[PDB]
Amino acid sequence: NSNICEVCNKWGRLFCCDTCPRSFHEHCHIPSVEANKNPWSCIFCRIKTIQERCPESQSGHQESEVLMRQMLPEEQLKCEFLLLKVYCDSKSCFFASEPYYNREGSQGPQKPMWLNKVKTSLNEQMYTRVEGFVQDMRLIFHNHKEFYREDKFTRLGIQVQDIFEKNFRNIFAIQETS
Ligand SMILES: [Zn+2]
Ligand SMILES: [Zn+2]
Ligand SMILES: [Zn+2]
Repeated sequence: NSNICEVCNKWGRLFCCDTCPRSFHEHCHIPSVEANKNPWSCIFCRIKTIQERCPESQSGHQESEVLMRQMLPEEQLKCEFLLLKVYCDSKSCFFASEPYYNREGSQGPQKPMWLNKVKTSLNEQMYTRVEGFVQDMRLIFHNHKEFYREDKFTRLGIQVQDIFEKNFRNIFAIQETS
């Protein structure tokens, strides 16, 4: 196994996957590393199994159809994995915890949103369709763009949004386009 967490790239108290060489801090894995279960298989491995069981699941899809899917167990997992892929980028630090807004010339968003809030909402099964999860993820970055206006810090929102969107297209096998 690796000797650093796959998500935050730090050492510490790590749980090792039985079917691949990745390792995780307990609360870095999503869902949080399960208490018992020997063997244990990480989210990467679980996602690969879905693909392997249904190879056709990698054929192109329309985003509109994906968003209307109900949050059954496999879509729950996919959203968990997509959230984890965002936390994998160090720039997610800026969007992890609850923000506050006091900048001359700007007003805070009407509906603040942050990664840990999305993580809790997934854990508590609050989303009934993929659309709910995707809307809250895109809201994170849209709120940031609007608030930071012409400050160069706006770029951090563009950057992390691009990681989300690339991963969304990959995990949900969105049909490639020009
Ligand atoms: Zn970690
Ligand atoms: Zn694994
Ligand atoms: Zn099949």
